[PDB]
Amino acid sequence: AQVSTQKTGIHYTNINYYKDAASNSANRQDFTQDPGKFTEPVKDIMVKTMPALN
Amino acid sequence: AQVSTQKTGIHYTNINYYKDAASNSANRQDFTQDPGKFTEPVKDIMVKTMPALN
Amino acid sequence: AQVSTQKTGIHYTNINYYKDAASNSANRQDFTQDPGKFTEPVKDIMVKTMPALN
Amino acid sequence: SDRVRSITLGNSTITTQECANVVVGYGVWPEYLKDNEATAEDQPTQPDVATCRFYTLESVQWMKNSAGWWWKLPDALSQMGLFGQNMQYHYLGRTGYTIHVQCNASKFHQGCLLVVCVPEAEMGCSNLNNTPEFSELSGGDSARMFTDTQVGESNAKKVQTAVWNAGMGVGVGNLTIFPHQWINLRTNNSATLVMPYINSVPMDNMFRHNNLTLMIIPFVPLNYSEGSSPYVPITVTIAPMCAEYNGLRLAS
Amino acid sequence: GLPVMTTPGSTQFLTSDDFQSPSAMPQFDVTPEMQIPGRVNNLMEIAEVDSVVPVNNTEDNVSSLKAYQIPVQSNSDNGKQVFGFPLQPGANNVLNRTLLGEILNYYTHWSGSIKLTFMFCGSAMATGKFLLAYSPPGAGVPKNRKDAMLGTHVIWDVGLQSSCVLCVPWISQTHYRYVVEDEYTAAGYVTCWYQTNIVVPADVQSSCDILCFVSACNDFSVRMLKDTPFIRQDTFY
Amino acid sequence: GLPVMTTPGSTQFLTSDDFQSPSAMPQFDVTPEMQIPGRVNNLMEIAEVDSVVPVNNTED
Amino acid sequence: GLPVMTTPGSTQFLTSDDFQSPSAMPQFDVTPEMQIPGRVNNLMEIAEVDSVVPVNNTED
Amino acid sequence: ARVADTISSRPTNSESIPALTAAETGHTSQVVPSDTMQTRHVKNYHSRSESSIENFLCRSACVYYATYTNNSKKGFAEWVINTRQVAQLRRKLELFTYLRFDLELTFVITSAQQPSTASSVDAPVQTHQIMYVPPGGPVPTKVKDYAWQTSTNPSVFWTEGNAPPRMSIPFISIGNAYSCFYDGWTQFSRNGVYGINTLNNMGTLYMRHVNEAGQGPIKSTVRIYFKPKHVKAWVPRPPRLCQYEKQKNVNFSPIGVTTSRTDIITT
Amino acid sequence: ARVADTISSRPTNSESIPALTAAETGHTSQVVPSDTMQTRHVKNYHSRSESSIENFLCRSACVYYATYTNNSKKGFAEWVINTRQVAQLRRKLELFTYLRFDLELTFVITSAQQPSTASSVDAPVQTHQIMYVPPGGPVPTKVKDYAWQTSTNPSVFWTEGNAPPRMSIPFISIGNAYSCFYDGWTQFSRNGVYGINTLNNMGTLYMRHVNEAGQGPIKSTVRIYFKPKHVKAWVPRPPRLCQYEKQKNVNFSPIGVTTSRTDIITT
Amino acid sequence: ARVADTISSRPTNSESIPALTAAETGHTSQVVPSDTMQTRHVKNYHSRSESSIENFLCRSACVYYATYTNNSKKGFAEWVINTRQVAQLRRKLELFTYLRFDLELTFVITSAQQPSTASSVDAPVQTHQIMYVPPGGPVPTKVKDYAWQTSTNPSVFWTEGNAPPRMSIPFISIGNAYSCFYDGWTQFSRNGVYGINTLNNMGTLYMRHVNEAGQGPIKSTVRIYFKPKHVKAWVPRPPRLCQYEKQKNVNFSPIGVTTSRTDIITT
Ligand SMILES: CCCCCCCCCCCCCCCC(=O)O
Ligand SMILES: CCCCCCCCCCCCCCCC(=O)O
Ligand SMILES: CCCCCCCCCCCCCCCC(=O)O
Repeated sequence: AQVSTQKTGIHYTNINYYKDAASNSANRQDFTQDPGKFTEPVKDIMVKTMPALN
Repeated sequence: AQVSTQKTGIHYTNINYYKDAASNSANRQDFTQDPGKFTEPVKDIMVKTMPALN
Repeated sequence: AQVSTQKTGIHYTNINYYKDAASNSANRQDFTQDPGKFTEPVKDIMVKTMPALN
Repeated sequence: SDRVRSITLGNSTITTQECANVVVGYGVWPEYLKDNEATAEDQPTQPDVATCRFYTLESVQWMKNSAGWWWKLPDALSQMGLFGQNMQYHYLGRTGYTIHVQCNASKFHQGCLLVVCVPEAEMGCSNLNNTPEFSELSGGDSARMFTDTQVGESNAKKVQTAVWNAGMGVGVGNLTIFPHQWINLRTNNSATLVMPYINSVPMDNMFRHNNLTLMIIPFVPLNYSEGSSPYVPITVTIAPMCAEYNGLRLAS
Repeated sequence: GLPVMTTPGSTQFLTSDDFQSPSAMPQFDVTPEMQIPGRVNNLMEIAEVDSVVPVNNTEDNVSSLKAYQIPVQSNSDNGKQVFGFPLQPGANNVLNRTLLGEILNYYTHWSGSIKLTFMFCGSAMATGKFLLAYSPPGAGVPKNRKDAMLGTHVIWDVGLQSSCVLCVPWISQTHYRYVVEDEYTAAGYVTCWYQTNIVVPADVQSSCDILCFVSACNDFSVRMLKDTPFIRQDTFY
Repeated sequence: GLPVMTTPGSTQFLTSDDFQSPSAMPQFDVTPEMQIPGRVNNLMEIAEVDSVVPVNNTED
Repeated sequence: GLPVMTTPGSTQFLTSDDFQSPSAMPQFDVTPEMQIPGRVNNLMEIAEVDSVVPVNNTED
Repeated sequence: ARVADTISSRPTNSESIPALTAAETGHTSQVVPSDTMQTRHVKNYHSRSESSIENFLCRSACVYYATYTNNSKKGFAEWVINTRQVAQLRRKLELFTYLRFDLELTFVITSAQQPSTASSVDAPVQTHQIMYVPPGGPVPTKVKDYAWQTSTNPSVFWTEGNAPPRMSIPFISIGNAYSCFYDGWTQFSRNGVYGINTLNNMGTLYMRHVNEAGQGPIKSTVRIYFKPKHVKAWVPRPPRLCQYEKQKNVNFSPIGVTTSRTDIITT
Repeated sequence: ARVADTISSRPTNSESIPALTAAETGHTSQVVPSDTMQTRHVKNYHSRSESSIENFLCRSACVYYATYTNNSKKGFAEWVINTRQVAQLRRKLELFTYLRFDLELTFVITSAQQPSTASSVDAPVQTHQIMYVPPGGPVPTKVKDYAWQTSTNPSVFWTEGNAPPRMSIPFISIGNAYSCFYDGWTQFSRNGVYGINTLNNMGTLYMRHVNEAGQGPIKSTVRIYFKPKHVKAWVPRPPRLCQYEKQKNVNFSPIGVTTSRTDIITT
Repeated sequence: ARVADTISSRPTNSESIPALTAAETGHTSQVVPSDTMQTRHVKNYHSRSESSIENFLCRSACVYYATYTNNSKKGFAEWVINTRQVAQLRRKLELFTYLRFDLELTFVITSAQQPSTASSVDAPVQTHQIMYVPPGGPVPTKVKDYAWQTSTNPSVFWTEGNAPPRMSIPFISIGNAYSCFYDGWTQFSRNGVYGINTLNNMGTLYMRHVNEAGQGPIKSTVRIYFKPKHVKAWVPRPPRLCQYEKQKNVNFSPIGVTTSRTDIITT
């Protein structure tokens, strides 16, 4: 039995009943961010206060 | 599992099953009173046995 | 969870699910006797082997 | 002696020799906005001596056949000094208030007034289909008055100003659930209420929303004998408290 | 396949149930809470606030502010009655519509004491003394000041302090009382008489007025929530 | 979704059952108990009290 | 035979529910995962990228 | 709750008199049969578990049944709640003077087809609503009424073909116990209503169809069942001899104490 | 939540005046009845548990009911979500100025047979769909429409003859609390709409039959029930005296404060 | 997943230039509004929980619906499994290039009565069978066929009037992810089929009545719902502007980028 944290703005219990991992519920609580691979895909890093081209 | 006190004039058990806190049951046992903010909203405190105006 | 004794001529388990004490099951196992308040409601006690009036 | 007060705010002072206590809102004193409740993210303006001072509105005459008066509170101070100039250049704002109603008469007069402060006092119309237009709902530091009769349905956009329904469809005797005081000419001379900021949002626009209403209703009418002074005025004095603004733009 | 067995009370909709239900919008971020002044936790904090009582109905003062004023004169005799009404806080039309009498019309049982505050809104040179009495049931209504002084009374002397409180105690054979009108659970009568006269100087008006207030003590409680009979509907708005 | 299976005896009303049911008036304060004289706990205390017997029926 | 009682909301299809269901192909071996470049975890990473704005609509 | 067992005894010749007593004292004799004759030792294993007040009264009993028709102007049913219209539960509860219990309520709803005149009559599943109005509230006057909004009155909904509806009721009273008998009036002048009708104020129960009359009338019938739980009882009472005649009072016609036989020595 | 108990008292002759006060301060007197008369010690066991905001508001109340017909061109129902078309829930929620709660939604669906003309009418079990569209999305224009694909709008399906459908809704708002009263306009020029209609934007709810019209028309009716959970409340308010007339505003006709009696001394 | 909070700032006069940048590098500027103006400290409690890929895609969406008649020669339905016949799920899945998820499948089955000619038509409860054939197996050619023996093909049975049937499907693929777009052919000679039809091989789904045609025809309709679970996504993509025209390819008719206005300074 897994005890998790129950998103608010208190806990709950979860037991798995079936033998296959495709039978479980949705994840719904995997909050992970990596915006840098789309917004800054450059080779040399760029400091904000410095000019872009020297 | 939460064990609470079961209002009389004896305990009971409660488990949460869902991931959101809006899915729980009602509170129904939060007894709190503060009548002074409506009945005595004055600046200087007034003793009962003393006169109101001196 | 309450474990009781299960009347015979072996145990069982009982959990309460609701918040009010009027929602429980019946008692059914409160065996108490006091027949003396109806059969001998006299002031001075009466021994069986002695006569009633002296 | 509890009968004397002295209130000092900016360059103005009120002195009273015959008074009841001071009613403080819902037990809360006015204060500035905290960092946990803020949503607008630029720096606010706090003038704090040029706006937080006593402004006096006009005076009304208490007659014998007098029914009541009301004021919408962030609207009478819309042309008063530097308070009404910050409202025109900014988009947001929050304010607490201090109200001082004052009326004096001799020991040979009688009468009683109820001075309440109603948050979100939405009013009704005399024609059952429309809503009242802006010129009847409020005035620029001038009282709108109730009447002892009922406004007919032949008018289109006018407020229903029957006193015993208080303009809102409720009982007038139950208005004492709001923070209030009484003025009894037998014993009292003034009334002082301190109100904090009450809204469902941390800041609001002060030109599309009136969030307070001050009503003065005579329960016992004014009476005197022959020879006494027939002219009795009522004067209201309001001071903003802990005011701040956000969102500079053009003058509107 | 765990073996189960379904009991009576299945697939029913009881409107006062206490269950969990699945959310229709999963993983929602609500707006954070703010400190708004004036939070109500119990309905008894509303009922413990004074409210003006319309003792002066009299068939033409109900569409006026004159229903709240109690007339007081200077008499040529002694021992006259000012007002009087039975103590029924949810069925009598005097205390029906007040702030205490509207919370009671949502419930069925009530229990506790009741405060009654009287204010003299006259001139500052007028005097007077009054008698504020309460009579438990069993007999009728008192018709004299001699009969009304035998109950629970207070003598009010009008001076600089302009208010007085008559605290109606809880005298009952049971623990609770019915809100609707019921002769088994009656509560009695509240009257008011002249103790002395209203003596006034020259060039002062003789006719004064008295206001009345009502609230509840700190032992008041209610029970058995129901609907109110004070609203109608015919079609949807 | 726990897998369950319903047995015979479901959706029946046996008049001497022993179950729990949801309350229709939640959070009710009952009147406190009082000491009334003469509490009956068993029906055999009633049957152990003397009673006059009509041995003389005889049709009139 | 455990005694149970069914509540409202039974035998309904709410399209945003979160339950378990039995698998139709038991003991299946999925293809192992590969490192593909450019994984999206949140939709806000897409919205934080510049995009050219058509300010010059003007009917033609 | 085992009963007492038998004690062995011997022949006696003594001064002690267990059989002689005096019934004039209002005191029932406490003699066992091992005082009047020679007995053997017998271990009793019998129990008094089935005669308790918790076991005697905690069974379901029918109290009322009412009917209401679909295709009818003002077709709905009402009932003022009491326990004095049936003869079997009234005799069980009136063995005591004061009672105090919780309640369990169960409804049994049926339906029947009325002789309509149209062809191809086929109706969907019926839904019923049962509303409880505490004393003082607003009552329905017809079927399409605003009073069925049930904002604070408790009600229940049920679709035909399932388990019967059930709910619990706590000890709702103004006094400290329910009273089966009241020897007094409701007025202080001792006029008018005399008896148990001065204490009965429990509310009214309303019943209706939620569906519309499609193409054929339908007549339904509800049945109400009471079941006391957590019972306390005080001051027992003789059982009723005569037959009940009314509901509000205890009026009767006199009857003999038993049935007769032909002689005093007839076995 | 026990109430305060009574304290015994003695005869007094002193300078302290509990009964004399001044109501001009806006301050309710805090006198107990053990200050004006001689009392005894009484232990109170009463509780204020049934008058809490969590107990006063957490009951199911009907807010709307709408109908839609099977054999009809464009036969479906819509409703813009508000709490101002019924008279009993509107008076309960308008005792406060600001409210904040979660929600519980329940639907009650019935059906009725319409007077068709064919012989041997026999229809299978009916299935209904209830769709929720947040403000800004696409709306259905007919029954066979692409907008019922419910790719991201939440919907529910239900077959007739089961338990009613139920779901939960969190505190969906833009501000920090719901507002029952709004004293202002929506335009900065102070024209047009004045009142609570400037804050109401909650969406629309759609209802339809999923089956096809086989051989006979069928008219259904849904009923919607609201139940607030996890309630907070601020700034209480006097109750409404006059009767409600419209939905968008607070317009009324004036009425007296109470009903009348014949004298001031009439008991 | 809390968002970043605001930092207080001061008036500056310096060499650092946050506002000046170069967008020619393909690099989005990382300026916050506390660099261009004076701000206050604000603690943000907002979360990005509702915009995750697990929350954006895990909802049920209709993909197909088909009909089949009882009283018909060869009355049964088939469907080749794809996600490109609906317009709302196709636009949501084509924001990415590669996807990988599990599946949840739900069916909604209704029925309707057809205009028969006999009298006293009364049919029992209907039972349906839904069969899944992986590519390469034997397919049914009629209703009474040997291919419905379902010895190793998974199938499901369902009786009308209950909860809808539901089952789970794992990530069934030959590659490492599903592909929404394929820029290539299926032949090495670069002829014939070009596009996403070269990768679609998922099977066929069959539907039939298990009962017999008793005395009246019955027309049923099934509806299929998809719900992706355990989602991973790669390489985002611009959303579709034009309307979809076919299923196999991405052919369109050209359209403007937005709608027009009357001037460049029109507000
Ligand atoms: C749908 C909810 C229905 C609620 C029904 C509540 C019925 C109240 C029960 C009252 C018990 C009556 C006991 C006998 C009274 C007496 O003997 O004086
Ligand atoms: C099938 C899902 C249905 C979803 C229904 C969601 C309805 C939203 C509820 C809004 C609450 C309205 C509260 C009152 C608003 C106000 O007073 O201003
Ligand atoms: C009764 C059992 C039914 C079994 C149904 C299995 C259906 C297989 C699902 C295939 C997922 C298709 C995903 C999209 C394919 C693609 O985009 O190329």
